[PDB]
Amino acid sequence: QFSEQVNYQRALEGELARTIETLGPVKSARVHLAMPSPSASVTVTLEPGRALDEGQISAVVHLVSSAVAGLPPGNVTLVDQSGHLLTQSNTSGRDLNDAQLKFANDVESRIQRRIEAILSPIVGNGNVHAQVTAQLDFANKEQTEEHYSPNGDASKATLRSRQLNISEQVPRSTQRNETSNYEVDRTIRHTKMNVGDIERLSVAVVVNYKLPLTADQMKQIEDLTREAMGFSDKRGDTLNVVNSPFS
Amino acid sequence: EGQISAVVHLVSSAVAGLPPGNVTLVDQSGHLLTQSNTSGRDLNDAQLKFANDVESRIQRRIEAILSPIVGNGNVHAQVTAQLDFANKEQTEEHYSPNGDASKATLRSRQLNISEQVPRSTQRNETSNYEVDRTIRHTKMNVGDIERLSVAVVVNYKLPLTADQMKQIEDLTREAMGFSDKRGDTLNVVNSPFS
Amino acid sequence: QFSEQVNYQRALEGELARTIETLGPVKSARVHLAMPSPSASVTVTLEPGRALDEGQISAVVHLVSSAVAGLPPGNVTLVDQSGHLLTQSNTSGRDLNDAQLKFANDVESRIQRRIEAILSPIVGNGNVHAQVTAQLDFANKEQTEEHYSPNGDASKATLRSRQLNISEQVPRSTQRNETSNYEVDRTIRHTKMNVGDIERLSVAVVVNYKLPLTADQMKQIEDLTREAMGFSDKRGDTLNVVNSPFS
Amino acid sequence: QFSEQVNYQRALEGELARTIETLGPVKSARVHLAMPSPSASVTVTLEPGRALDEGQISAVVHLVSSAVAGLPPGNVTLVDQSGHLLTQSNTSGRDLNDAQLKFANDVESRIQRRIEAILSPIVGNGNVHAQVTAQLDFANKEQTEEHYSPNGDASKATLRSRQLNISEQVPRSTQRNETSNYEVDRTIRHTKMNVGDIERLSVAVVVNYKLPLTADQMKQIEDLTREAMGFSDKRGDTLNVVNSPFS
Repeated sequence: QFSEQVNYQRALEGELARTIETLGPVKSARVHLAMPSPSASVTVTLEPGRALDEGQISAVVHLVSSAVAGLPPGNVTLVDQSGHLLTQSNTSGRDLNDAQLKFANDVESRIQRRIEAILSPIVGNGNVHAQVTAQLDFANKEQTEEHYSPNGDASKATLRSRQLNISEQVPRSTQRNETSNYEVDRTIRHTKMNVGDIERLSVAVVVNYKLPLTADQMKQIEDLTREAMGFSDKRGDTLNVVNSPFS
Repeated sequence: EGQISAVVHLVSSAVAGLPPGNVTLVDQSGHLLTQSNTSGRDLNDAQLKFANDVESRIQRRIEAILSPIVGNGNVHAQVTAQLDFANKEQTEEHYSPNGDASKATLRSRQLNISEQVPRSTQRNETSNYEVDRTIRHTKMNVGDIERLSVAVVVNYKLPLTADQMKQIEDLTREAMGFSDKRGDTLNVVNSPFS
Repeated sequence: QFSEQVNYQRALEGELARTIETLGPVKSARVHLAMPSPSASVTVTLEPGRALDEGQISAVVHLVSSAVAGLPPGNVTLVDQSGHLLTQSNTSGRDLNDAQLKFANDVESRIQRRIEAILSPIVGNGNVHAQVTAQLDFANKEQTEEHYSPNGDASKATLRSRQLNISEQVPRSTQRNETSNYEVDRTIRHTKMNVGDIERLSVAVVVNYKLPLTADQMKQIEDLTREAMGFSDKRGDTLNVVNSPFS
Repeated sequence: QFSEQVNYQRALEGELARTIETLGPVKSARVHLAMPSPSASVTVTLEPGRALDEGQISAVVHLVSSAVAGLPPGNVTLVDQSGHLLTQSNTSGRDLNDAQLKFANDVESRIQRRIEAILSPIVGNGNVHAQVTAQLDFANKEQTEEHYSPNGDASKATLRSRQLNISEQVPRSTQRNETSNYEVDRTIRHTKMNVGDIERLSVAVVVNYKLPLTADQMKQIEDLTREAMGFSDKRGDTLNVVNSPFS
């Protein structure tokens, strides 16, 4: 039973390793598995002078994680042929806290390309530079509202039961007992907020001279950038465009 | 799609140690053609590819309805979509009011009425009701458009007439899916290109 | 028992790999399966200078997911011959998130072909362009009404029981006890709404000159496009047709 | 016992593949089975220059689903020799949202052929074009009414029991107790609505000139198309026919 699994695993590691070796810029691979919690460790030797991209690491990460039962993608350790632990998923002090910096760079880069793509037709191919700083909200945030409609008015209340006793002796000894049971309107919203939204944007744009651009043209440049940000005074976004001769 | 990877490998290999995933190919009118993805969670940034897809479709739509009017390359549009990626369930539960006796539905009714005539009257009245009840349960869509901001530049020919700029604004407003409920914003400017 | 399953699976992987190799732009395949959740990892080697499209991957994804017992199509990882992890359901996230974009594109494309097919007889084969933006409702939505008919009128109430005691002493000490049990009319509607309906349409149509078309002819063009939309003021659909000379 | 079933299934797949190969425009098949839910994945290689139609897929779909115990036709994945996932029920991602577009296209196409077949005798073989937009109701919808006939009149009530005590002392101390138990008429309708009905139709028809057609002839053309739609003011159908010279 034990010697069965060892030979089984020893042939599967060789099988899978030979298939990943035949993958272009990989001169040799060397996958080790931990089958008994599990895990795996691949040691690819890339072809001289190439490098697997970031989403090209997930190719191999999923090629081993899925060809093995129960092996998640977070335990696979990718190593170059000269150290270089390429999957920061391994080095775990935080390992997640700085995926936020790559994510924030992606958000800022898209807003930056958008501003530089809408102003390059007006002012020139290289006469504008923009830098965007995005403050992002990475807090996990759940919310449960539970609203009830008021039934204080009798012309919009909904009765389930009503016991109304009214006595009157005439020295006028009156009496009025009144039990009322209500059915109430109830809304229940449950929101699980998005991790990674934009709290605030600050954008700085410099446009070159041609001569100072006219104040009309500077006003319309500001309006286009304001529309290419997704500018919102609710978020408290800030925009500053200056006109200055380049070097 | 396969003709960008031609160039992607044509630049990644002619340079020592330069992988193909850091190379950014851009046309002469925006169009980040390289589909890129990042790591760490792999969830938080599938949203950036999704938001880019939404904005790209609205952008092609505006550039396909205005390119017949102003010219093949005399218009550029950039779209920024704020999207709602919150998971959101909702359960309403409405009841119709039965305060009027001419629209209430009784299940039971016990009405005792005594009267001694020194006029000692009495009126006990138990009432049980059947109530109308609507129960809506909505599970909202993750990935809708909260708001759109669109900027369009159109080239000169000469300044286009204010009439022609007004109709360009109306067509782009219809190609956005413009809605004042969402608080969409549109700005079209006419400016000579370079 | 152990060696049975390994040899069975090792031969089953070869069988399946050879069937996918015979698929056109596939010079060689290499499917690995994991079954003791299951999963599988294919590493296809496409013919030199070709690329399987995205929906042509689902062909193979279902061709492998179904030929193996209990393996859903979301666990199969397809990789090209140069990294390129083509299956992007790797996430725990948003692959269904953009099947909605393909769906919205299909809705808009049909309305667009319909407008360009009803106006091309009038204005010309290429003298009209239409773009359609469909806002679609992808919320899952159930509803349960429960209506009751009012029985406040005695001439339309339905009694099950009725105990009517009437005493009268004549100094006129009267009394009238009255218990009433009712049978009530009850409608119960249960609706499970459609995911993918059209909330709103905005259509922009440009028609070429010939010369400005007459205002009569433009009015009737507006009516035909309005009928090819499925225009409804309840949805708040918007239509704008402009006449402008092309380039 | 295990190796028995594997050899059985491995030989049965060859049996089934050879019988479907003998089916005209099919040069070779390759059925794989999975049974320990089941499912199957066939990869037919059609004869050079042919293509199995849509209802010609159900031929093979049922030829494999039934020759294997417990495999419904929705789990069989048919793939050509060049991708082409021919079965659409085996798709990844909601599997459904766009079978509604094909259905709506089928409904609209039939009404369109019907209008162009009733007007082609009058105006000419190609002097009329019609486009139909059908809004369809794809909501699942159940309903349960439960009606009762009113028994407030004593000349149409049905008594089960009746206890009527009448006392009278004569100073006239009368008394009248009356318990009544009723049998009530009861209708219970349970409707499960149709998924795919037509909520509303909008039809646009253009008819060519000959010269403007007479207003008499245009009125009768409008009436025939109104009868070829299945026009209904309850649905809020809309029809617009215009007469305009073609190009």
